[PDB]
Amino acid sequence: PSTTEDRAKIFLDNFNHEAEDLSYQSSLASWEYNTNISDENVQKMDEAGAKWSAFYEEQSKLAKNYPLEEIQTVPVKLQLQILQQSGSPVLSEDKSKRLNSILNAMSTIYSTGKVCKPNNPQECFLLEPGLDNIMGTSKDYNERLWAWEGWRAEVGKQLRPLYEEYVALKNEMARGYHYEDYGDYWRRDYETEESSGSGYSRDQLMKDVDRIFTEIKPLYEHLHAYVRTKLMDTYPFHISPTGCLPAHLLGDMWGRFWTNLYPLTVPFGQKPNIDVTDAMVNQGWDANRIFKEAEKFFVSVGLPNMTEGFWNNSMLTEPGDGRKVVCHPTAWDLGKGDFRIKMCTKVTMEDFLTAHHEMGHIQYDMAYATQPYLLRNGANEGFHEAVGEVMSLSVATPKHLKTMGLLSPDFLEDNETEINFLLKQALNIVGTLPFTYMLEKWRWMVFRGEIPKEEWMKKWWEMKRDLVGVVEPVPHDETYCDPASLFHVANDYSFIRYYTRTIFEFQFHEALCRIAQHDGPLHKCDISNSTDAGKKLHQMLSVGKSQPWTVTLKDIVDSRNMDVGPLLRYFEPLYTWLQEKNRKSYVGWNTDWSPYAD
Amino acid sequence: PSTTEDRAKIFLDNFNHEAEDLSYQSSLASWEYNTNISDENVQKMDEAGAKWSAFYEEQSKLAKNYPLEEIQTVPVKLQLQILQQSGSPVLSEDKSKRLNSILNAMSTIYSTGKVCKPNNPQECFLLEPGLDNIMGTSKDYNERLWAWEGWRAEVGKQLRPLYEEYVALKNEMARGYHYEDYGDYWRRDYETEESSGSGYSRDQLMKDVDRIFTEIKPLYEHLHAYVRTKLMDTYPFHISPTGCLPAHLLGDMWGRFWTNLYPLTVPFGQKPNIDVTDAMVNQGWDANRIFKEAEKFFVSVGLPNMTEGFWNNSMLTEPGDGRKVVCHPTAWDLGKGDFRIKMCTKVTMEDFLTAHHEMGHIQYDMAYATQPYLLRNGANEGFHEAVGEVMSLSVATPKHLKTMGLLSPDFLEDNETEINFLLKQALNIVGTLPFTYMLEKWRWMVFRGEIPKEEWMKKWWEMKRDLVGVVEPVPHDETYCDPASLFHVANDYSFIRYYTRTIFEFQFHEALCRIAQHDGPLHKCDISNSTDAGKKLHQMLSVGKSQPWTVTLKDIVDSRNMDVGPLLRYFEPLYTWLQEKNRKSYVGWNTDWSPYAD
Amino acid sequence: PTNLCPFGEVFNATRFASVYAWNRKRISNCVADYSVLYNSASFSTFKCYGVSPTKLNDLCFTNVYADSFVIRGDEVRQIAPGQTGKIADYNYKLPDDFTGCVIAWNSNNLDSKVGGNYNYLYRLFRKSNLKPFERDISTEIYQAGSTPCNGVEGFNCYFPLQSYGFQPTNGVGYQPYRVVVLSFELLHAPATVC
Amino acid sequence: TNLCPFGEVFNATRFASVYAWNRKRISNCVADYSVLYNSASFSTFKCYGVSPTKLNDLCFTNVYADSFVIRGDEVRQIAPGQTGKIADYNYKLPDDFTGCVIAWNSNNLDSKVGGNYNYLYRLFRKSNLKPFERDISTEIYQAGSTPCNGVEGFNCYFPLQSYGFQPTNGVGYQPYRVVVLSFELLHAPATVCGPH
Ligand SMILES: *[C@@H]1O[C@H](CO)[C@@H](O)[C@H](O)[C@H]1NC(C)=O
Ligand SMILES: *[C@@H]1O[C@H](CO)[C@@H](O)[C@H](O)[C@H]1NC(C)=O
Ligand SMILES: *[C@@H]1O[C@H](CO)[C@@H](O)[C@H](O)[C@H]1NC(C)=O
Ligand SMILES: *[C@@H]1O[C@H](CO)[C@@H](O)[C@H](O)[C@H]1NC(C)=O
Repeated sequence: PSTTEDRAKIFLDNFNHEAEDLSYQSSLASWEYNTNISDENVQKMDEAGAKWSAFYEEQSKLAKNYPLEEIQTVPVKLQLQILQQSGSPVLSEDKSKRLNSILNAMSTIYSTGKVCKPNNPQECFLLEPGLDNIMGTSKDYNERLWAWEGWRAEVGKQLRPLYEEYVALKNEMARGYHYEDYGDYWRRDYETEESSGSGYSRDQLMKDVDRIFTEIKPLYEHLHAYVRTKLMDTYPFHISPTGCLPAHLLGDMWGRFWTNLYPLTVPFGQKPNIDVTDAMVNQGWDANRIFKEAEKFFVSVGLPNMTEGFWNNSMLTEPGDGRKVVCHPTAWDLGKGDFRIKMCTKVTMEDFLTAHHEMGHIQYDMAYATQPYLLRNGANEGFHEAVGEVMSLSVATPKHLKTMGLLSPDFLEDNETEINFLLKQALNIVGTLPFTYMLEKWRWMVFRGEIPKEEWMKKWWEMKRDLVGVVEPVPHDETYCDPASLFHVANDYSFIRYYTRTIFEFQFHEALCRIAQHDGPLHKCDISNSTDAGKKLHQMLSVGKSQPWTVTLKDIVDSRNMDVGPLLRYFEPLYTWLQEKNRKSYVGWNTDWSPYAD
Repeated sequence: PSTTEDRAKIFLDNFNHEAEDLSYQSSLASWEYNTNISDENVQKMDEAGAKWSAFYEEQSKLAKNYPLEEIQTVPVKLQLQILQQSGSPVLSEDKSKRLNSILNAMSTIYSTGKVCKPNNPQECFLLEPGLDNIMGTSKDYNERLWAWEGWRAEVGKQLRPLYEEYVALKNEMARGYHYEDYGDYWRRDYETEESSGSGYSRDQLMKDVDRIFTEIKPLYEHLHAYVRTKLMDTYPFHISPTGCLPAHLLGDMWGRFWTNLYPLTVPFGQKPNIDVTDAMVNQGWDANRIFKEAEKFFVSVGLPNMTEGFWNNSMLTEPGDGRKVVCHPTAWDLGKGDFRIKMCTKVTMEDFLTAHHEMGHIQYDMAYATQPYLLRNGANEGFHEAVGEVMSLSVATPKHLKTMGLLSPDFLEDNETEINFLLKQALNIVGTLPFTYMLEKWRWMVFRGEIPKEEWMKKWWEMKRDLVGVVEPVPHDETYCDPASLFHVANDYSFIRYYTRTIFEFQFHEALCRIAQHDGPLHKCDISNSTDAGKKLHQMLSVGKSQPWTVTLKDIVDSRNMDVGPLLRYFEPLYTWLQEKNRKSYVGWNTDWSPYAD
Repeated sequence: PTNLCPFGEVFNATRFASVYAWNRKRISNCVADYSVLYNSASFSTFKCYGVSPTKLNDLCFTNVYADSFVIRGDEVRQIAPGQTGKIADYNYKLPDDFTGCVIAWNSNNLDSKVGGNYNYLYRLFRKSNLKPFERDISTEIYQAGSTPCNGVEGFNCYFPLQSYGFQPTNGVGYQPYRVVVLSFELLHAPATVC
Repeated sequence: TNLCPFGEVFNATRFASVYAWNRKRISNCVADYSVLYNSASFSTFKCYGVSPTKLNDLCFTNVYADSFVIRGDEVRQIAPGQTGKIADYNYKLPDDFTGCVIAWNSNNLDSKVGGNYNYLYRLFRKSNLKPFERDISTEIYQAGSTPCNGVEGFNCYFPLQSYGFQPTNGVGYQPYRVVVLSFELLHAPATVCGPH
């Protein structure tokens, strides 16, 4: 007498013991491609991925026999739901064929694009190697403007039709997935509907995020109002005193990150800045030392040290020319105990923080590996990189560095140093939140059909003017495609991970720090040598996605919701100082300032 | 009484008086960019051309209503044949966009291509300034080989995918015009449908050209045998007496022209090689004098002198710092009586010759203006440059220079000097004929489907070994695309023009000299001061393409076929001397010798 | 009568009429010496089909007609008796028997502008060739074929008048030339124009 | 004094998969137990029975050696009263167990790149294994109401599954080799001796 439940558990047992290794082979082939790029290795990696893909779909069709309602409780229930939603078999074969060509076409278009000087057609620049350096570093108004307009124009115009086709096909694909609109599909990841009637709904995500933006808008408004006064000195006649900033001047190609505006807007220039790169180099520190110190930090709280498999197996340094590699840092959860970190590490402060951050990814993977195979993907899209940013935050503090030996004890930490530090932090952390929110809301809305094709650009900039306070230097009609210009947009990637990515680090830091009985300001928090924080954190990590993410969050912070209170508390000192400096200057945007309309 | 012929005459009447001016606006706008390069002027050129293209398509589509079959006498049905054929209703829009993107991509890759020294990665050379200089002037085997292989490897490998797709699409595009293959479309220029049974066919051109190659092989084989003996001295251990020459050693990037090997192979390295540049400078000759004397020569034969518009509007001198321009010499027929020459003239012997050659283009240009607009293209692919080079031949002779005052009258013209002259000319003139023929044979075979893609390279070099006697220095597998390495191939240009041009060049030269009643060797003939020769030339020149090219040819040279008898007769003195010099050395080649095969 | 003939107002006229609407400026008791016009000798073309200008010493006539218009340089040959082309057939036709002078000079400097001066017009199609001194200003759309023209340009309905394209860079032939045509008429009525 | 041939059991270059575990009977030898512990290369060497130092003097009726290969995580199941997939369905020691269990990491020779799928285990069974019972049945297991048509299909699963062993795997997923000694005394006189 086997209840349909009881059978389903047997099926999943079979799935776990068969699929674990097969997934392993796909992970290993992909890893081999990244660490030894060659066309043969590409073909092998794709072939293994094809084996895993076909197997997964066969398991989906077998999985459909056990129906969720008859299933009782509770991760096994959840496991089946992941299994049933195959993934791609919904779009007509012909439409699938058009879609893949469209997707790869846009990906290549973005990667292949290059821009020439107007009077110098022979001189050409690429964004990823060359324009990034121009956009971050330049002080010249006109050069920055030409690069921005050229990139958005030359690449964009080619993409403005393909995105239109991509929207329709993706919308049909989602409507076939019983996920209306497709923007709706992306927000699927958060919602935990099976919470006994109290489940998160995917439509609710928009409501929560909007509330977040209004809650965050005061800090963003003051930060911007301060920045525009600082920028005005550098470009005297090109920024309007009451108007929104032009898009190009924000410190990178689209304005996502304002960290490159830190030198322009530094509050206290003479006070000494914090870089331990030279101290790192002068001390004979190698990449192995960087990661060993990292592992030691995780050891202090009570989390396990790296596996033997981790050390011998990861690519932490660029090989040189044993091979060519992708230089981007990536954290791997390959499978059965192969946990690897891949980085082209350099002995710099940036790579030290990034290494500490990546090891957090590994620690998450390692902790929740015990849970069943399908429930090993963090807790929501935003949990993972969030955890990493928490570990980077605790380590970056000066107090930790003095104990490390990278900073002389005789660094005076006064009013000025910390406020300045928080400003750089605000440009990266707070600056991107309205950009990310606005970009997404645009994608979600377009998928909804709330925006007609012929108003895309118009509406895009309206939102950017109203929500982000960034303005176009030159009018853009309805043949250019600016939203696609961002990498995450051009290659179908959900961008809301970054907005919530923040709402997490702090809500979590605040707690962990409170648990460690840290007596002091929030931003100076260091949780090192506090096992108790390690255990609370360990309890969250081990669960993974077994539980609904609401409950997992509640165990750490005694709450089931995204709260930006901690973020604002992190930035409150900078917040007050900002109010003091902005008394004599205008705060807020007027929605319609344009440089061209004189 | 409203018959379809009469209606058609009215339609073309309207078209002529309408289209003449618009073509003018496109031509003048085009002139502005070439004489004042800037982005703004480029945009003006593209816009004006865009109006011309749209108008042309409307008139052609409209032209289809009047059908050729009902049309009777006689240029009007040729005019209609040109017009009804419209360029673009013929390929799918997606394929049109993809194809044009491919075509532009190849041009950029070729023009932008650069190759690095293996010792220093950042030091790189481009073909147009530097690689041409190395291949043309260098003597070092390995340096020359490095440039040749690097360019064929770095540029070629990138071009191969583009060429495969390019071939497939170009054949499909060609079939839409109801032409069997792309080669067939290129052939179509020669086609003569105005003869009831004696028409020239698209298949026949190949047979004529092939027969010509067999006729030319004795002189070429002897020239080759002589050259390789001279080369063996310069390069001691890399040339085999029974083997073919290596590709790099011919004096340019692909071996098209042997003119730069004259210092290596001069017959009598003691007799002076006539250059009048110094003498021209000493007499105070200005660029204006070069063009005035050229006009005088054409006036002497009986052709009309230049228009006032030519003098005032043309660019005969390098503009200087006021404008910026590409210096390549061009003869412009803007239309509406406006004939210009664009040249950056220098006081040199070559520019004197080039001035006569370009001015011949103009003399034809003025001559065919009287006939209707569409019949002003010229009579054949090769007729134009044939006329120009024919004019250059008469002038280059020492007698003409002696009359000029550039040479002292008792400067000696012995057998040796003449042999030197015929050798230098033979390297340029005869050397290129099998390179060109073999090249177009390869492309025509590929378009036909006679060459499989997988065997592209292998067949190509076989032909090069068999037909041209050039051998690859390094084995090239099928990823390389060496034929594309030549500019003409990469930018989709018919290459057979030069081959037919040489045959019509000496054919015309012989006829005109015979009318000038010049008794002596053919190369010493100067047609100067001969009204009769001018008048026969005038009768042909005025016709343009109104008549089928065979008939116009028959009026000039009393024959309707491509004849190399005149070409071979011109070089007969050098041919006999070549036999005398060759017979102590091997003449011919064994195809399977390669430098890599030890 | 010592009165001199307004030739100056005609020849020096700043504005000239298009060929199809050739202005005839009637000569009314406007006694002028014809010697000075040839004596000016600035003209490109001055052929009198009839009698010599020199021989015009003591001849006075009932009426003298001066026709002024602008045409292409190649078309000047058509402005002669018995010549045929688009101009002579469809715009302005001299009589087979001509006893008058025809005057033309190059007009490029004042009648052509950069970017194109399209103001001068000619009649391209017409049902039948013009009789001497016949002028047609019809704007009726031309019926090439049997099908009827609704007054809208289309297939086999082409507009008869088309705009001249004059530009500074054009060739001598396509350069605008200004034309002045004189006619002399003697009648049984009293002769008055000396 | 026929020195026991343990070396062949422990140093053997081929070990059978866990479900098909080999019992290598050892009879009529003098057996030194000191050497096993003083070799001291083993990851896991606990006698649950008596102390190895103390059992050198004791003489046993018959000594059986059990050898097989399993995952690292699974090593903890090789103990009395422990339960899991290995102990329930492959090899189950008795609750009243009085013997030594030895295990060591096998990664060097038992895992090859691309996977050594030659090792097998029993994933499904109708009833849990009795102590020291070996089941090599290849009979298809019917999870649900529908019966085995004798063929693999929906709700008819193949009982045996391949261990996937690879060099890069984690210490837990690394293949481990296991050797179990079992000791028995009977009414017939004991002959499998040690240094009494
Ligand atoms: C990299 O790929 C090549 C492709 O043949 C292979 O031979 C080589 O072993 C690979 N390198 C490594 C470290 O696996
Ligand atoms: C690393 O973890 C292992 C767990 O087996 C432990 O034995 C060891 O002491 C740890 N190392 C440090 C430095 O804490
Ligand atoms: C050359 O180009 C510039 C671009 O602004 C233009 O202003 C100038 O008039 C051009 N020169 C001529 C002679 O047209
Ligand atoms: C296995 O070989 C080693 C190597 O000498 C030996 O010391 C050991 O005693 C052997 N194992 C047994 C159980 O005898």
